[PDB]
Amino acid sequence: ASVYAWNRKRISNCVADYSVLYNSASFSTFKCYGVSPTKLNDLCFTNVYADSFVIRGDEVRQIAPGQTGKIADYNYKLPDDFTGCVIAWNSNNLDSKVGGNYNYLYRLFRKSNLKPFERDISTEIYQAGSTPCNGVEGFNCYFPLQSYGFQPTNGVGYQPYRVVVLSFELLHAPATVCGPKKSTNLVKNKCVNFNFNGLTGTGVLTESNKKFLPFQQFGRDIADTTDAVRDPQTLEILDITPCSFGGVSVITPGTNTSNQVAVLYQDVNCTEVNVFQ
Amino acid sequence: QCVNLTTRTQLPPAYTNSFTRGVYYPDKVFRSSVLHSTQDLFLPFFSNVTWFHAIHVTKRFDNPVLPFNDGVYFASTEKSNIIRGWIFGTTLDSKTQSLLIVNNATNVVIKVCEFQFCNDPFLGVYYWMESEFRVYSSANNCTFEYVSQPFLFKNLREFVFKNIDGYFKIYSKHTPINLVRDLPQGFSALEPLVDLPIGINITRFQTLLALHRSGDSSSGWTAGAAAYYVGYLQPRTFLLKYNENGTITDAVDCALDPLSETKCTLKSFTVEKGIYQTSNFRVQPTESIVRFPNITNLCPFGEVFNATRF
Amino acid sequence: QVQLVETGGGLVQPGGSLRLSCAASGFTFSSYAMGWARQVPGKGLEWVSYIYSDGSTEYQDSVKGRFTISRDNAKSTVYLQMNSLKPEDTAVYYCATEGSLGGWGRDFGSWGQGTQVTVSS
Amino acid sequence: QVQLVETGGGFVQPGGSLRLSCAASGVTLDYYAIGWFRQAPGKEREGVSCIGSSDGRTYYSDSVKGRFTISRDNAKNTVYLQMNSLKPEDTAVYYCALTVGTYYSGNYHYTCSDDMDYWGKGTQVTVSS
Ligand SMILES: *[C@@H]1O[C@H](CO)[C@@H](O[C@@H]2O[C@H](CO)[C@@H](O)[C@H](O)[C@H]2NC(C)=O)[C@H](O)[C@H]1NC(C)=O
Ligand SMILES: *[C@@H]1O[C@H](CO)[C@@H](O)[C@H](O)[C@H]1NC(C)=O
Ligand SMILES: *[C@@H]1O[C@H](CO)[C@@H](O)[C@H](O)[C@H]1NC(C)=O
Ligand SMILES: *[C@@H]1O[C@H](CO)[C@@H](O)[C@H](O)[C@H]1NC(C)=O
Ligand SMILES: *[C@@H]1O[C@H](CO)[C@@H](O)[C@H](O)[C@H]1NC(C)=O
Ligand SMILES: *[C@@H]1O[C@H](CO)[C@@H](O)[C@H](O)[C@H]1NC(C)=O
Ligand SMILES: *[C@@H]1O[C@H](CO)[C@@H](O)[C@H](O)[C@H]1NC(C)=O
Ligand SMILES: *[C@@H]1O[C@H](CO)[C@@H](O)[C@H](O)[C@H]1NC(C)=O
Ligand SMILES: *[C@@H]1O[C@H](CO)[C@@H](O)[C@H](O)[C@H]1NC(C)=O
Ligand SMILES: *[C@@H]1O[C@H](CO)[C@@H](O)[C@H](O)[C@H]1NC(C)=O
Repeated sequence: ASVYAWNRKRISNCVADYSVLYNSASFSTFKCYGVSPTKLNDLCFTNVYADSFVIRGDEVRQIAPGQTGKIADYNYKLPDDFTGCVIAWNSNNLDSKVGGNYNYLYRLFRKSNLKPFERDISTEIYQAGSTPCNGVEGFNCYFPLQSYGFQPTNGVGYQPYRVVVLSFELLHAPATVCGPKKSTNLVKNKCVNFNFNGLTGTGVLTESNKKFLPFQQFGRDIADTTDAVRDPQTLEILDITPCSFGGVSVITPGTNTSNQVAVLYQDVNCTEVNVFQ
Repeated sequence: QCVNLTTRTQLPPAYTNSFTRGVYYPDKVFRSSVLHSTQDLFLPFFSNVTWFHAIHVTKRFDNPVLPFNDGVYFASTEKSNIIRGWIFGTTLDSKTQSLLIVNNATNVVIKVCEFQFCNDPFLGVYYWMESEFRVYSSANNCTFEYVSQPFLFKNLREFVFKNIDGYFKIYSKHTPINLVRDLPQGFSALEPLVDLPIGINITRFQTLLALHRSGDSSSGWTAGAAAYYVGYLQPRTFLLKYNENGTITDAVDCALDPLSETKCTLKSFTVEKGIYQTSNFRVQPTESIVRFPNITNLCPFGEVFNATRF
Repeated sequence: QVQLVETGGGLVQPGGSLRLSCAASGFTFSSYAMGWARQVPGKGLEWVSYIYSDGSTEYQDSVKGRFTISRDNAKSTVYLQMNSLKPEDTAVYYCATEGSLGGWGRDFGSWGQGTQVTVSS
Repeated sequence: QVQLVETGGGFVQPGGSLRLSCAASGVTLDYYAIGWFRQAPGKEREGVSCIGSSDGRTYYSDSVKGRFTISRDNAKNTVYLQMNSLKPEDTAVYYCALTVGTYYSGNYHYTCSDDMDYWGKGTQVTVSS
């Protein structure tokens, strides 16, 4: 749509993959305010609002907090405390029409400026002229909307730019929209430090013959210690065992007798540390 | 559009007893051959719960708007699928987010938004294909929506609805029943079913059922025999016995009997002969008293305020 | 007000190397970040490289490992170097400047004249 | 890539009639608005009359007084404006400009502001007694 009436999209019940969204050739501008443009995936947010439209290439500058101008004052105003990414890419290839595109309109004049995140559906004929304009179009009574008029021949920064402004809003609920949260391959029989779906620990993982119920993920034994975890991907149950810890004890016949010693590693089947079990 | 349904005789509310029922799995943790004590919102054992009938015999078409204080246990003994759905919210008058769960013919729809709910929202099946659906008149700004796979007394359904920490939780269980009425005794734990990140306030809920039609629309209908029971949950501590399979087999209420509380303290179902210090007794104060001395010698405020020579 | 000049465009030999300079004026060059982008005729604009005010540089994956961008604080001039330029890189390169100061990410608020490069042999 | 030529300016005693021409060549806009803006020393530039490319409709200001008439000719791609009963207070420099037209509600609406998309150097007219 044109900027004078910008659609206000809401995305929910899914996961936003902003990594591949960033490293996209077309998107010339990916400016994020208040957040790290790359690291936003680890960040989790509740509702995302998309403010999409088409503007002129020289007006993409005006989408920022605390900026004055035409687009900011009359069409679309970001708040001073705006947090989110403004994404802008040239669409001269599809939106410009030979001979000029008159289907993209913007508000040129208005009685008052705009408060942040506001849309002006009404487009009744403007009246600035101190004489009562009485619903007439003419001098001092010009139509508020003016057309961009894109041509593929126009300047390098006059071409249309499709801009979508994502604002991230948190409600009185925990964040529900997150990023990819990538995983790693699974290793058994060697003790590793692990993060299974938010459960963090360190141990050797093995196949477990115990059978869980479909809904339940992990298991505690007595004294509230995790002993089995369900793999989120393959849905198989893995037993957890802390890898060998123990005490070393030094067996000495006395420095008066000799300096030769034996070492006892306690409770360690030490095909892992003459050797005697 | 929905029309008020007349021809309904008022009868006193009926209550039955929940015989060790309404216990669910409180977490996603497997436990094997252990007795685990958990403190959460449960339905008290041997509690009396409201009973609503649906019988042609009046016609007993009772669908009150029941309070939703902290959680609701909803049982349904049916043989022909009379009741299907639920409507939740705070105002239910298009002024706040309202939850809607419907299972009319093929799927289950879970939608949260404002609806113009009326006094008698129902469903109708002609005589068998579903024909009528009169629940809401509008649906404007909807956040969550879901659908399941299509498909098409002797059945006992048990549900637990909860709403905590911004999440809406549904637990459920299905069980064969061969017995007339009154929620037959037994034990069956409820496995979790869904946890929706809605994050709204639900303080008042309704129920939805499908009526049977074979005279006028507001006069000719068949309720169809069904029974649905509603109870509430409050915070108590329970002692749950986990099988080696990982399932809940028995539970102790920890607050109904002296013996139950003794078991819950000892962390065992079997208690041997003896005397056990089970808890403490305090007689709480029932009044607050202040006895400050006599009040006198007020300030000559009149001199300061009047200040005749201001 | 803000003027951008780019020099270094022209014909490219198989495997040749080119240097582009963008001498900005009318504003503070050190604080603002520079950027380069390319536009193949008949297709939309596609950014090729970016540089930050802290010395950080970003390169598009299709031309990753072949594009070089830096700063000349003595002269406040940004340089774009194409090494082992592929014949399929026939596009018009533009020098861009940040539209503001606050915020993190690429900011292409202004555009220059642009240098056209095509393959001849 | 548009060039404009404005002719018809000069100094003459009050009572004479003048014609202003603003030739336009190399214009790529299918629909555009062309208007005349007067500017005088000690005075601020302001528009007086405008014309439309879509249907030839005209807009008149207080300076027109029902006297100024604009008739764009596609024969020469030049806009001609006639002036009758020039007043001494009207001594100013007339400028012609091109503005992109607006399409809304299936109709072509033309808006003129203080700033024109395109501009050209007009001519100064002096009416001295
Ligand atoms: C001076 O101030 C005193 C303040 O107490 C005035 O007292 C009023 O006394 C009458 C008698 O009962 C009360 O009903 C009024 O409420 C008092 N005034 C106020 C403001 O509450 C007294 O009238 C004032 N003037 C004089 C005559 O000294
Ligand atoms: C994706 O996860 C599902 C379980 O949700 C699993 O069955 C499937 O194997 C996973 N995909 C792949 C490619 O392994
Ligand atoms: C212990 O040390 C003393 C002093 O050197 C020595 O005389 C004695 O033989 C030693 N005894 C043994 C068993 O080594
Ligand atoms: C130590 O590990 C070996 C390797 O399998 C095993 O044969 C032996 O029984 C283990 N010793 C124990 C468990 O005491
Ligand atoms: C049903 O009765 C209530 C009583 O207050 C009324 O407000 C409502 O409009 C009625 N609805 C219909 C459909 O008659
Ligand atoms: C609970 O409901 C039953 C069923 O009607 C009733 O007899 C009893 O008085 C109620 N109250 C208690 C404390 O049991
Ligand atoms: C939905 O609710 C929001 C917040 O109260 C409101 O702004 C919006 O207008 C509502 N939707 C409709 C269609 O009225
Ligand atoms: C729920 O009630 C609390 C208490 O005032 C309020 O802060 C919150 O906004 C309410 N949430 C909804 C969704 O109405
Ligand atoms: C699970 O339960 C069934 C029936 O109660 C039983 O036969 C089976 O042995 C149990 N599982 C295990 C691992 O014992
Ligand atoms: C307060 O004064 C009253 C006089 O009316 C007297 O009867 C009473 O005993 C006094 N109380 C105390 C606590 O002094």
